[PDB]
Amino acid sequence: NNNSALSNVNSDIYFKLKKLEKEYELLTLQEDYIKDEQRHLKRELKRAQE
Amino acid sequence: TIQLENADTGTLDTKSVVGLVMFSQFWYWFPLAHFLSLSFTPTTVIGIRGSDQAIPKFQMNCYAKEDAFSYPRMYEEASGKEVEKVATAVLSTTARAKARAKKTKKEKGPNEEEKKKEHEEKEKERETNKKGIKETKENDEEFYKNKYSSKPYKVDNMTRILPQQSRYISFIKDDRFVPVRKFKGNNGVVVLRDREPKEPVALIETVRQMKD
Amino acid sequence: NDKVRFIKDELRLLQEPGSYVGEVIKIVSDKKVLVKVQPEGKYIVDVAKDI
Amino acid sequence: INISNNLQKALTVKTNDELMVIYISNLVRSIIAFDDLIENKIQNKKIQEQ
Amino acid sequence: NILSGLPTCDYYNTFLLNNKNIDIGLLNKSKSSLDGKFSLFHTAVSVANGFMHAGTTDNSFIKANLPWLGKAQNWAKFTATASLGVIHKGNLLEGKKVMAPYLPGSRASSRFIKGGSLYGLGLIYAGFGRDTTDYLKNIIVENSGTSGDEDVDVLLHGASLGIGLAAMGSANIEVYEALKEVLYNDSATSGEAAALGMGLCMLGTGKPEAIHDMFTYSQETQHGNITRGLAVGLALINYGRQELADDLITKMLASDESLLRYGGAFTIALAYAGTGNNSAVKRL
Amino acid sequence: TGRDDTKETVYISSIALLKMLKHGRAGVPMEVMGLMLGEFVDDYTVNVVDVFAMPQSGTGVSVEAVDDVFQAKMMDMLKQTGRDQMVVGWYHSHPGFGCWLSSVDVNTQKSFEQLNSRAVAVVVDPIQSVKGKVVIDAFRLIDTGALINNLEPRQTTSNTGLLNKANIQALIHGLNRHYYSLNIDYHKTAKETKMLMNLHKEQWQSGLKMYDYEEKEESNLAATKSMVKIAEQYSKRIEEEKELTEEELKTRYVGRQDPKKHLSETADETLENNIVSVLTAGVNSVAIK
Repeated sequence: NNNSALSNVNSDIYFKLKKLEKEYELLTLQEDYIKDEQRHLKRELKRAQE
Repeated sequence: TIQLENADTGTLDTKSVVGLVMFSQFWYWFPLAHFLSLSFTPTTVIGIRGSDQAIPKFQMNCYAKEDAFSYPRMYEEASGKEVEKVATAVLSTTARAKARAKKTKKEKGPNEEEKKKEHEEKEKERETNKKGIKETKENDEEFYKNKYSSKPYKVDNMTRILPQQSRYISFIKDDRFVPVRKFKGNNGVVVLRDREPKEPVALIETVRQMKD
Repeated sequence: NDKVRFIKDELRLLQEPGSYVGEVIKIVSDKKVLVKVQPEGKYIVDVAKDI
Repeated sequence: INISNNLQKALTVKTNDELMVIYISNLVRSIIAFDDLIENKIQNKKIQEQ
Repeated sequence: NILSGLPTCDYYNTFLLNNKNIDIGLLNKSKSSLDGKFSLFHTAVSVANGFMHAGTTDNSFIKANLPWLGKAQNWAKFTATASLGVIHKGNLLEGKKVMAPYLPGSRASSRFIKGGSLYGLGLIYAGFGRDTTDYLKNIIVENSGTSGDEDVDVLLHGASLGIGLAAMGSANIEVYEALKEVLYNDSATSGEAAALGMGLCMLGTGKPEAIHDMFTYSQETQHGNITRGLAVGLALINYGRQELADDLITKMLASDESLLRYGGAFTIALAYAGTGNNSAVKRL
Repeated sequence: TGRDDTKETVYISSIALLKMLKHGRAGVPMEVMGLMLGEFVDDYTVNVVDVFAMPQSGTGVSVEAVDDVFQAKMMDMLKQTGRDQMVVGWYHSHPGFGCWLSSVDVNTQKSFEQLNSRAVAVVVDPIQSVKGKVVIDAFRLIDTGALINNLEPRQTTSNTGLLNKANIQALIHGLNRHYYSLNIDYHKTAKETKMLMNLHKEQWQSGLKMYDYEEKEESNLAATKSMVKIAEQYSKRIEEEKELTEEELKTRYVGRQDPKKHLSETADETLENNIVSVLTAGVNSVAIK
């Protein structure tokens, strides 16, 4: 346009997005786990009440 | 400084990964405490002359403004218990004097008018005529780090540089020493192109080799 | 977690050696207190750092 | 089956009480957040000045 | 010469010399508050001092606060001679030379000093210690035949930690052979140093013979130091192995004893080091 | 010096802990005594395998109440079957005091130390094991001459630095400053973990064992009635409680002694029961016939 090599950096955005959404799969890892952690603490709640 | 890995390729340092598993077990066995030594890595920019292979002294331009060179001090002070105790003592005696003192003031004044005010006659017309304060101004640095900047300050070759102030480094092109390739953007061994092998250069001779 | 670690910590807290009710008869200026224990007799005994 | 049904409806009322109350706290924390921003401006600024 | 890595050892020593500026008041504080009589108190100070002065000589604190140094005993004193080689780290020409009064043949004051010179030697020569390895090996083989004595055990311990740092990463089969004999004697405390020392040397080789030998021997021993040491040493030898080490991770986690699980975790850590694998993190 | 020179972490076997407890409990209130048999490995790991009691006395624990005849004979019985080891120390009971050696025992521990210097004394409280938690602690003397030579930091080298205490003043002075404590851990194999874990041959076959339905009707009736009264309590609480300062309002309108929490709890409790009761009946009617 007025500043060229606007078709190398357009594709760097794309490249970065495929990385980042894998690191929000690291929050979907965590999501199963916070279900199995509260599950465990509900168990140890039983054991403390006992 | 403690590094996780080398920042030159972004690839694991072997000495660092081992160091830390040994260090971190130490409620178990106390002599595994000296293993942290393999994690500590020295941070300094090292020039290498191209014709002799030694460190020259010359100055690189480092943009505003310093993220280190503080060296702050530790101390103990226990003599301030005596300063505190008399400060409050002198304060207290005046309050008590309040009743005697009114009677004194009337008699006191004529003495001052006659003689001198406190060390010269001059300025007895007010009780205090001179008030104020000589400084109120203080802001120190104008920000903790000012990034890439137009303001230069000079840094020496073999100086304590951390990575945050390392980036601001730009090797000058007036002097002989300019890298064969480009800078890498971090601290580490970097070999510099010697323009004059035959003009006098100030060099720093390594410690082991002098002693030998 | 607040819940389960409140139970586990109250099991420690409930365990005592016995902690009494006394009444102060008088003080002594060696930094000690003459306390008559309400069932028992009198014992001059030192004080804590909160009092 | 009948006491299980009645008890199921009872817990719905206690949990819906909790539903509302989280929503009341949000309304109050909104007020607090708006006043906070004026105060954060001075906090951002001090860090630039020194 | 450049690729040998000798140049870079020198360079770091001049940089550390030029800007050495030491806050003395911190040490004076440390010393005054944490008594040298109490063992935990003495060791804490020593580690901190070894750090503070690392990689430049400095016996300045030792002479000045020699009475404080002289309070120490046992394994705290074992620490106090091992601090020296943190301090005298680098300087590879003089590396053997400055530990010469502390090394055997020149020492007999306490067995603590004789042992911890060997450990502190390994520190000096770390990564460049390949000639140092031969030296320390001799010591181990002579004193691995007997370990029923008190003197031999403290001495053999430092040697065993020492050759780990010196043969580090070198995948030397000789260092393995020599320290294996220490493990099999079933020494009082040198059984830990032996086992750790082995994985130090053999880093990430993942040899099946080693994995199998160490796994079996954890069951056989009955000294608490060895059961732990071998759990850690397994993790060490399976650095970088990932999927290679997967059979060993499964086994160690499933053991109902605490000690094999304790290494067991760090086998994932070192095996999946620097990897961005969800599964490696999910297990832990 | 030249060793670890620290007090062993007593690892008490699955067999042994129960056996000291049964043997101490029968004799309460009178003081009990006996030998710990074990083996010494490491410099600081003693695994106590088994125990035997030295018979009662009329003056209770004494050095005197050691009888060579009982000790040696009982020892030769175990020899013939080869389950004997070596005496690693001894146990005795203070049920009238806390964990700490009494004035008599320190002198008994001095004789025992003499014979074997790794000799422990373990004080068992069979009367404070009527809790969910067993009170048991181990001590071993540090000599009077030893304190003078200031060798106390030697004993706490190479440990987690985690020790045990028992009350304050008198009890505590004896503990730290004349004897040395080391924690006690419990040792077991996977064979023994299975032997304890099991129960009856119809405990794994006790969900088919339904209850009499009179009792289940009782359970139905009580839960519904009680909840009417805590609900009433719940109505009063939320009439006010909406001015400022949360704790105050909760002190004023019965928001402490919380009925909101308590109403949920009862409901949930009676709710999980009745799902299984329906489940039980539906299985047994169809399955058998």
